Amino acid sequence: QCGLPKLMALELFKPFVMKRLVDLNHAQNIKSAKRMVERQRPQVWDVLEEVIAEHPVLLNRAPTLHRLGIQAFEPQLVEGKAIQLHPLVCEAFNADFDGDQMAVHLPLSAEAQAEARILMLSSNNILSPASGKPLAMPRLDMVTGLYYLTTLVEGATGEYQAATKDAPEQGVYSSPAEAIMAMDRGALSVRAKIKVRLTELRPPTDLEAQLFENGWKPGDAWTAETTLGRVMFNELLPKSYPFVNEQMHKKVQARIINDLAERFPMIVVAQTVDKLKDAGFYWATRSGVTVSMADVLVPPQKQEILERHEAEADAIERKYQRGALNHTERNESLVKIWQDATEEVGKALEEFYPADNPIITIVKSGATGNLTQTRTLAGMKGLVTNPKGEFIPRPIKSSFREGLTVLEYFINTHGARKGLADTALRTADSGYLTRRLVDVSQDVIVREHDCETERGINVTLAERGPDGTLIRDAHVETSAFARTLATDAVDANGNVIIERGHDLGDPAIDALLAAGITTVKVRSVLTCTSATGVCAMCYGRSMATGKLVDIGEAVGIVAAQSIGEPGTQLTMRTFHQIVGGLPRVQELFEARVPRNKAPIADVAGRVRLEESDKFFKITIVPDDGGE
Amino acid sequence: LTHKRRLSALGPGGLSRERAGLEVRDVHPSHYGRMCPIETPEGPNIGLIGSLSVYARVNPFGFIETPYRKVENGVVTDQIDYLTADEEDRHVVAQANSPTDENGRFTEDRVMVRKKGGEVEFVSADQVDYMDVSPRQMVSVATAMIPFLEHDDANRALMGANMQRQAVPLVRSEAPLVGTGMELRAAIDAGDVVVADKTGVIEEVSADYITVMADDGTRQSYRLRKFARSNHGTCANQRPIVDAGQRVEAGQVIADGPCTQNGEMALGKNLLVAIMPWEGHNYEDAIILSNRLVEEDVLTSIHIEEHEIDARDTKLGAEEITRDIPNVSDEVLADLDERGIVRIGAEVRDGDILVGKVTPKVRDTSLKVPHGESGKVIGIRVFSREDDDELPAGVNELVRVYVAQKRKISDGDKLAGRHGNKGVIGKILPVEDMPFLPDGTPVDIILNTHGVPRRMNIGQILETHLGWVAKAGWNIDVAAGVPDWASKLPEELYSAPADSTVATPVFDGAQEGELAGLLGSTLPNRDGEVMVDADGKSTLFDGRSGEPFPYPVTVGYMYILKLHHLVDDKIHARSTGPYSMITQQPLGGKAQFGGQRFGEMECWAMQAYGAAYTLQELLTIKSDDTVGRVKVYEAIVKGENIPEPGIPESFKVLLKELQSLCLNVEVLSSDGAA
Amino acid sequence: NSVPGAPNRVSFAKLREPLEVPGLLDVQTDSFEWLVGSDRWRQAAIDRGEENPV
Amino acid sequence: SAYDTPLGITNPPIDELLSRASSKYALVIYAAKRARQINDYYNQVGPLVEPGLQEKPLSIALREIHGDLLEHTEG
Amino acid sequence: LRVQGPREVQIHLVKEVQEVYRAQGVSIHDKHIEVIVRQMLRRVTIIDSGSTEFLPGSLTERAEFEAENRRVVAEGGEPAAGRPVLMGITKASLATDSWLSAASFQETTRVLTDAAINCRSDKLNGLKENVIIGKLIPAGTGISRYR
Amino acid sequence: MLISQRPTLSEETVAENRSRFVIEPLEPGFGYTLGNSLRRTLLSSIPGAAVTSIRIDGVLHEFTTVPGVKEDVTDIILNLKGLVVSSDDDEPVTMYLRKQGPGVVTAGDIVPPAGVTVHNPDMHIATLNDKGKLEVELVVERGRGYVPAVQNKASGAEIGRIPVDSIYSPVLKVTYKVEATRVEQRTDFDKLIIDVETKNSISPRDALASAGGTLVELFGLARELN
Amino acid sequence: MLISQRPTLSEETVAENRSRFVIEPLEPGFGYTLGNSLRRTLLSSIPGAAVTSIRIDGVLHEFTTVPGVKEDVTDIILNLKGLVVSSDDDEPVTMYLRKQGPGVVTAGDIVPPAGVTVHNPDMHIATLNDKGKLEVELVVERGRGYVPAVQNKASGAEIGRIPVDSIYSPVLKVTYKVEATRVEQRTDFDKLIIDVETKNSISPRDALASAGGTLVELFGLARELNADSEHIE
Ligand SMILES: [Mg+2]
Ligand SMILES: [Zn+2]
Repeated sequence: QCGLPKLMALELFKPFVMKRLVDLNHAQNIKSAKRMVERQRPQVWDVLEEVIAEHPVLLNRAPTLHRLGIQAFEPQLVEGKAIQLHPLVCEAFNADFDGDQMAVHLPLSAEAQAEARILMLSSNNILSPASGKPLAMPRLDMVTGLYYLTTLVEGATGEYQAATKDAPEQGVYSSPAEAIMAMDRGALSVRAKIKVRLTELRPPTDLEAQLFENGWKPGDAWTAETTLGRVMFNELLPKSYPFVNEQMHKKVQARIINDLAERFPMIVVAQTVDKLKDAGFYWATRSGVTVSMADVLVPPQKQEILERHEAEADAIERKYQRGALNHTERNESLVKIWQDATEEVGKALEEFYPADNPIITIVKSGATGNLTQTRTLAGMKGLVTNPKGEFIPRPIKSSFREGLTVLEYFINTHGARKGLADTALRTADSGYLTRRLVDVSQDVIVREHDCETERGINVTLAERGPDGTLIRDAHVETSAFARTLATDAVDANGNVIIERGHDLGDPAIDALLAAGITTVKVRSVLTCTSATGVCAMCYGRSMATGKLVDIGEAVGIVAAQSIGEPGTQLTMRTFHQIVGGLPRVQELFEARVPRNKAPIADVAGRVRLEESDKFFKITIVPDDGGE
Repeated sequence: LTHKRRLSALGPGGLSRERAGLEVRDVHPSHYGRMCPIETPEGPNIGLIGSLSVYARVNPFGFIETPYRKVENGVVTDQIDYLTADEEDRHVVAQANSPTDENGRFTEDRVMVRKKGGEVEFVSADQVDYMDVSPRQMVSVATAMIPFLEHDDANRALMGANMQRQAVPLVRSEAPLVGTGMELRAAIDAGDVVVADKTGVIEEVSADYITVMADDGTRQSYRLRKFARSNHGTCANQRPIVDAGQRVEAGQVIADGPCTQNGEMALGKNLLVAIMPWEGHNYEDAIILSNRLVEEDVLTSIHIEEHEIDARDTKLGAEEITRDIPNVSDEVLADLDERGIVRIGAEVRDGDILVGKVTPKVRDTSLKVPHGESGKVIGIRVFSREDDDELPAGVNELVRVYVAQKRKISDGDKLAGRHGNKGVIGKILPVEDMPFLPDGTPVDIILNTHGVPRRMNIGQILETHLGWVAKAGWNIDVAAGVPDWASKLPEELYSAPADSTVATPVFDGAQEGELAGLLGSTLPNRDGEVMVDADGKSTLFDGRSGEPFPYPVTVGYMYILKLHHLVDDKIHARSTGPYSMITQQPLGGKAQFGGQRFGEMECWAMQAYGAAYTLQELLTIKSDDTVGRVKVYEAIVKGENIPEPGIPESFKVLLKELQSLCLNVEVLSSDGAA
Repeated sequence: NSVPGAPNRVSFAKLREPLEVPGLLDVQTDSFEWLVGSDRWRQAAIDRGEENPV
Repeated sequence: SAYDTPLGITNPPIDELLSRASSKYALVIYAAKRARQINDYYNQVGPLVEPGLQEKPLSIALREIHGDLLEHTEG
Repeated sequence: LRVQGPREVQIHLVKEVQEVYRAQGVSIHDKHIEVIVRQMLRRVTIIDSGSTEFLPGSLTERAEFEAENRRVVAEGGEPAAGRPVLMGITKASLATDSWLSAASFQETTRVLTDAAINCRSDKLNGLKENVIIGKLIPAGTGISRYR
Repeated sequence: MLISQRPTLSEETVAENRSRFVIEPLEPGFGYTLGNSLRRTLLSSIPGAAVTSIRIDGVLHEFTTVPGVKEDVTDIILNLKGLVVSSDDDEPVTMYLRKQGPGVVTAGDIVPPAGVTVHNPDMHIATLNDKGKLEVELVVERGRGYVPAVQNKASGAEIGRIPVDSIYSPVLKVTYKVEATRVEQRTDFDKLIIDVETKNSISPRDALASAGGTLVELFGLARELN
Repeated sequence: MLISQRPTLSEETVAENRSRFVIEPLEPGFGYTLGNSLRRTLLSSIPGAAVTSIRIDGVLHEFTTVPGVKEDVTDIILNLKGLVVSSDDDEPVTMYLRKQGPGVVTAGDIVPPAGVTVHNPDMHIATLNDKGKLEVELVVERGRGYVPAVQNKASGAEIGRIPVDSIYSPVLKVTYKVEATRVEQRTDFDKLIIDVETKNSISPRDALASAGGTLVELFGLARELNADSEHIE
C-alpha cells in the first residue's frame, strides 16, 4: 500500500471518476461531469474512493539506478499533500524524508494493470536482483527495536534461579501470557532470562528430535530457556519455523529473512516483514535510545596516549632539526605516528563504553553508523587532508564533543568541500559506465529453456589444506551459489552426490562439503551454445525470485544495472587532475592493454633467471623439449 | 544581507558552472578571514559562490584585506593593521584565543600560528608578528548565527547556514533563547528594521507611521511597510515597538522587520523538543509536531501572490477590460466591480475570475486564479495610458491583483534547525497524544535519535540543553565559594530568571563543564519540581497508553525554522491537457500543468521488469500519439477496453521518410515477405 | 554595545572583541560612493593618506 | 504452510496464481485476456464467479484463475 | 587470448572484475559479469572464405559462422576459417548487427547506405530497435510465447 | 487476597482554577491508564465557547491596518485569541465593542449581552491614539475541541466578515501522579492524583464531571450486551 | 451536544475461548482512550480463584524431583498453575489430591469441597511410574489479576510449603489495535479492535461485559461531582 493525496488522486483518476458520475447520475452530461470534478463538488470524493480501489499505481524516485526504482502499490486516499511511503521500500528507492520527492504514474490498459499487479508489485520484489539478498527488511529504528527486544541482560528482575534448598527455581512460567502478566506488573523484565512452557512455537531442531520421536506439532509442550522478548519475537515468525533464541543483529535478521524467502511462499515473507516492522517500531520507541551530552563518553586514556605520541613527535622534531631527516619524510613519520594514535584512541573508546550506552548501541546493533564516526564524535577527529589530498601532519586532536579550535576547523573544511564538489563527477562516471554496459547488453534475452549442451566452467568449492578438511571459499556465494550443475558430483568411490541439472543452493553446498567435494563443474552463460540470446538452464535461477529464470526475461539489462548501481562505492579516478576500482573496471570491460602490464608464460617449463643491474631477463626451458 | 555580501566567481568575463574545475572551487589557506569556508551553495555553484567574512573589507585595488592586532616582543598591542593575503604571507599570525596576562604578554611560551604554506605550528611566543582580532574572524554573517558551530561537522554547518537564508517569515517573530551576539547587528544592518536617525521623543505611534521630535526641536516621520509583497512572495510587514512619549535615542530600533523581535533577528520559533524515536512516525528524519503549533499559529506564515493582465490593441482593434463577458453566468461576475476588477476583500477560489477582459475575433480572455491557488484579494493596482502611465507600446491598460493567503504548518512541509537537521513533517499529533512531562506539559516536537550520531551535529543537542537552561532559570550557589566548573563564568552568569535569553558565540561560548553545571543548577518549575535532571533528561509519559517510558528522554528547547519548500506548490498532477506543437509531446512547468518526464533510465527499469505493455503506454499513448490519446481517453470515458495498439504511428512516418530517399523498406512476416 | 535598544542577552564569551563588526553593507555603499566621487569617500581617502584621490 | 488473510490486491496469493502458469509473464496475459473478455461482456461467457458491488474485471479474472475455471494455450 | 584461448579469456576477465569488486566490498554475483563478458567475445574475424559467402577479414557472429560452416560442410564445402577476437564493450556496441540500432547512434547515412546495398534484414531481437520502431519490446510480456 | 473496598474520589484545591483529585484504592499498575484516559477526555472533549467571526468598521479583510490604532487587524485577532468566554447557550451570540480617542482597549471594554461574560477583562486587545476609533462586532459560539476558521463563502455570503480559528477547550493543563500508598505492604494498591487547571471559565470539578460523563457512555457499550 | 453517531460493538470468534471485539465507528483519537484501560480492567479487575500454594510429599526440601513420577517438582508446579480452580468462598481452602499405581494423574482426580469446582479435569498433572504414587495438598483462594510467588517470610513452622504465582484473572490474554475508517468526506475516524482470550471459567463476552461495567462505575465516580456538559448519545 501507498498513500495518495485526495486532490492528486482526483486529478489522476479524472476520466475514471467522471465515468461513475455519469453512471451514478450525479451528472447528466459528461461535458458537465468535467466541470463537476474540476470544481471538486463534494459528491465526487465518495466516487473516487471506489474508483481508486484495487487500481495500482507506479511509484518512481529519481535517479532510477536499478529495477526496484519503480514499484507498484495499492493507493489509499489520505489527507494532505504528501505521499505516504512504506518504510521498508525506502531502501529500494534510496529515499529518505528530508525533502525528497517521488513521481506517480497510473497504468490504464488491462495488460498494464496486470503487469503492475503481478510484476512490479512491491510485495513481490523483496529480494535484490543483483545478489538475491533481501532489501525490504528492518532498518534503523526497527533494527534497534528488535535488537533491544531480543537482547539478554544479566541481573534483571524476575530472572531464573537455581534450586537452593530453600525455594524453587523462582523463574518459571506456565505460558508466555503469564510472563506478559508478570511484565505488565513490573515483576519481570522483558530482557531477563526465564524458563517458559511453550506449546505454539516449534522447538529448535536440536530439541525436536530429542523431545518428540515423531516430530513436534502445535500444542505439544516444551520448556524454553529464553527471555520473554525472544519468545515475543519468535511469535512473529511462521507457525512452522523453529525457535531461534538469538540476539537479533541485522545479520541474524537477514539470515532469517533469507530462510523465509528460500523455503516459504512470497506472501508469507511479505507478511512476516510487516510484523517485524511493527514490533521493531514499538520496541524502538520503548528502547530508551537517546542522545545527551552525558551519554557521549570520552575515554580517560586519551590524554596519556596523546602525550606519548607528542613525545614521539618531539623526538622526530629533534631528529629533523639535527639534519637526519627530510621535510617530506618528517611529514610521513608524523602522519604514521598520529594514525597509530588514532587507532589507540579508537580502541580505548570502544573498550570504555558500556555495552548498553545509546551511542554505541546504535552502532553495534547494526542499525546505522560505524565506529569511526563514534571515534570522531568522542575520541579525536584525527588527520585531515589539504586541498592537494595530502595529510596535514598535525592532527585535529579535539573531538566534536570538546569542540574544535578555530584552525582545526579551518583545516577541516578542505576535505569537506572536496567531497561536496566531486560527488557529481563520481555520479557521472558511474552513470557513463552503466550506460555503456546497457548499450552492450541490448539483445541478451532468455530465448529458450535449454540448449542441451554439456559445456561448463569449473568452480572451486573448498580447499583441503593441511587438515584435509572442508575450508569452503568465503566468496562461494557469488560463484557456485545459485547455478545449474553441468555434470554429476562424484566421490572417490564412484558414487554420485548431486544429480546433473540441479540448482546449486545452500543445501546442495552443505551436501557437497559433507561429501568431501572441493570442485564442481557448473553451467554458465559463457559456455551457453544457444544460437540467440541465452537459455534458462545456463543462466540458472533469477536472484530475485529464487527459481529458474523465466523465458523472455532480459538478463542483460538486469546485469548491466546490477553492475552499474554500486559504481559510486568504488574508488574513482583522480579529479585533482595504480589505484583500483572503477578506473580498472572500465579498463577490463574495454579490453585495453593494462598500464601495469605483466608478461605471461607462453609455454610450460623451467625458469632460468638472468637478472641485470636494473632490468630482468627470463628464459623458459619448455618441459616439452620445444624452443 | 547575504546576497549583498555575496562573492560570485561566475559571470561576464569570469568562469562558468559548465567547466569550472575543482581547483577554483577548493578552499584555500589564503581565504582565512576574507572568504567564508562554510557558507556556499551545495549544487553546481559549489565553491563558485561565497560570502565575505564579517571583518573583511575591500582594498581600493579590489583585494580583500582583514584586520590583525600587532604583536611584538611577545606582548600584544592595540594597533590594528588591515593586511592583504600577499602582505599576510610575509608574517606570522597567532590564534586570537591565545591566552595573555596583564598588559598583553602571552602566558605560555608556545603559540599556534599560521604560516605561509597555509600551515599551523607551535612557534615560540616571541616569534609572533600578528594576532587575529576575533575567534570568528573567518566566518560570514549566516555562519556566525549558528550556536556551537565548532561542535558541528563542516557539511552540516554549511547546510544550516544555507537553510537560515530560506526560512520564511512567520506571522509573529520570536527571538531564539540560545543565540549568538550576531543577531542584533545582522538585523540592524539588513535594514528591514526602522531606526531613529536622531535622539528625540515619540510624538505619535500608529500601525502605519511613527512620529518623533528630536532634541533639536525638528520633527521626523517614519512610514512602515504593511503587508507588502517581497520578491519571493513572503510578507514584509513592519510593526511599531515604541510607545507614545518614549525616549528614543539615535540608532535605536523603532519598528521591527519581518523576522525581528526587539530589533534582533528572529527566523524561527523555540519549540520543546524530545529526542527519541516514536512509533516510526519520525523514521528517516521525519518530524512529529504537536497540533498546538497548528492551533496557536506558532508556525503560520503569510504569502502574497501577484497576477497581471493588460488590455492591448491588435490589427482587429483594441481590447476591453469589462464586466460584460459573453456567456458567463451572472454569479461568476458578481464579485467584480464596474470596471471588471474583483473587489478587495473577496475570497477567490481556484479558477475564479480576477479581471474580466475580452478581445476581438468577442472572446473570453479574463484573468483567472491558477490551479491550486486561493486567498483573499489584498490589493489592486491599475495603470492606464490616459494617466501617462509610461507603459510600453501596444498596451492601453494594466491591472495587478494581489492575493493574500495564510498558511498553517501542514504535513509535508520542511522544517530545519540551525545545524542542518532538516526534515519533513510526517505526522501532526493531538495535544493529548504527544508525550508529556510529569508537569503535564506536552512536548512540541519529536526528533529521532538515529540522526544525531551519524550526521555529526551534536551542536543541536547542546543547544537543546542550553535551551532548557534558558527557559528555566538557574542559580549557582556561592555561599561557601565559587564551584570549580563555574570558575570561568562572569559574575553576571551566576544566576538568571526564567525565559532569559543567552548568547554563546560560535568560537567563544559555553564549554561542556559549564553547560553540565548549569543543567545541575536549573530553577525548579512552578510547583517546585526539577523537571530535567543534570544530564538533560526527563521522565516522559506516553500520551496514548499513559504509562511512563522505561527510560528518561533528552528534553529541551530548540530553535526551529520554517523553510520555503512548502507543499502547496511542490505538488503536480496531470491527465491530458495542453501539448507541444512543433513536436507533440506534453509541456513541462509548475504553472503550465505539465506532465512528468520519463527518462531512459526509467525505460531501462521497465525493460528489466519486462512490463512491455506499460512501457508501450508510456512511450506512445501517453507521450507522442495524438490519435491514440483521443481514442484512449474516450475509451476510458465510455468504460470500454483500451484498444490494443496496432501499427505504431512513429513507424509509419519513419517508413515514408526512408522511402522518400529511394530506400525500399519492407515489412517481413516470419513466413515470408509481406 | 553601541546599540541603545539592545535587549540584555547575557553572553558566555570570555575574550573581549577589541574591534567592532564593521558596517555589513559597506562593501556595496563604499564602492558606489567611490563611483560617484562622494565627499564622504574623498575625505575618507585623504584621511587614509591617498594622494589626490579621483 | 499457512498464511494470514490476504488484504486488498494481495488476494488471491501470487503463488497460487503462479502455480497455474509457466511464468509470471504468462500469468500476466492469462489475466489480461480474461479481463478484456469480462469487460466486453459487461459492455456487450461473462464472469464465471460471484462479482462484488464494483469489483474490477482483473480481480474477477484472477479469482477465476485461482479457482481453475480457465484454460489457456501458449503461442 | 593468443596463449590460453577464448574460454580462458572470459574466465580471466570475470575473475579480474570480480576481484576488483571484492576488494571494494561489493557483492555482485558472477553471472552478471559473465553476461557482460559474453558480449566481449561474441565475434570472429574470418581468415579464409572457404566455400561460404563470408567476406575475408570481416567480423562475423560466432553463431552465424558455425551455422554456415556446418551447412557448407554438410553440403561438401570447406568451412570458413575464423579467429576469435576480444572486443571492448564500446567496439562490441559499434559492431551491432541491427541497422536500426546502428542508425540510431552511428553516422546514419553510412549505416543506411551499407544496409541498403547489402540488403540487410533486421530481426528486431534487441529492445533498442523495437523502441525505435515503437513496437512491443521482445522481452518478458512482449514475446510471441506470451502475446 | 481479594479486596472488597471500592475506590473513592476527593478534591484538594490549590488555586481558584486548579485542584488535585485523589482516587484510592486502585489495583496495582492501574492508576496510569485511568489517569491517562481522564486526561485525554479532558484535553479533547470538554465543551466551551469561543469567538468564530469578527467585523471592524473600516476593515474589508484581515490583512489591513485601521487608522489611529497601533496594532494591525492580524495582531488584533491574535490578541483576541487570548479572550476566554462562556456562553450559556449553544446558539451564536453577537457582542459589541466601541471605543474612541486615546486609551487601551481591554477585554473589559466589551459589553456582552446576557448569558455570556468575559472572564479576563484585564486582557489587552488594542491601543488607540487621538485619532483611533475602534468598532468590533464579535460572534461567539459553543463547540468542542478545535475548529479552523470557517470559510466565509461556505458559512455564509457576508463580505467584510472575517472568520477566526476557534478553540473550544476551557481546560488549560492536566497531569497525574500515581504513588504506592499500599495497605501496610501486605498487599498492593495504587493511588491516583490528577492535577487539573482550567482557564477559569469552568471549575476543575465541572470539567472532571464532564470528562467522567463522557467516558461512562463510551464504556457502557459492553453493558448493553448479554 | 450530540455527536455524529454512536459506536456499534461487534464480535467474532477465533475459538470457543478467544473472541475479537470491534468498536466502530469511533471519534478520532478515543481508540487509545478506550482500549488500554479496557485491557487493563480485563486483565486485573476480574475476580477469580487460583492455587496460591502447594505441598508435595517426599520433597519436603531439596526441591528437585519426586520419586515415582517422571515430572520434576517445577514441572508439577507448572501443571498445577494451569489448573482452572473456582471457589465460592473468599477465605483460603486447603484441598488434597492423591494417586498411586502406574498411569497418569489428571485434574479430574481432584474432589473439590462444596462450592469449589475444577473446569479442566482433562488437564494432565503428572505421569506415574510402576508402583509409584503422588500426594499433593493445594492452598487455593480468591483474588484479582496476577500475583508473584508469596514472600513467605512467615514460613519455617511448616516444611515443604511452595508458594506459587497466582493467576486469579479469568482472562488469559488481551491485545488491542486501532485503525482508520471513514464516515464522511472526513477521514481518520477510529476503529478499535481487541482480542480477548480467557480461561474456560468465563467467556470473553462475560469478561468484556464485566470490565465495561467496572469502568462505567469507576468513571461515574467522576460524574458524581456533577452531570452537566457531557456527551449525549
Ligand atoms: Mg533527501
Ligand atoms: Zn545454454
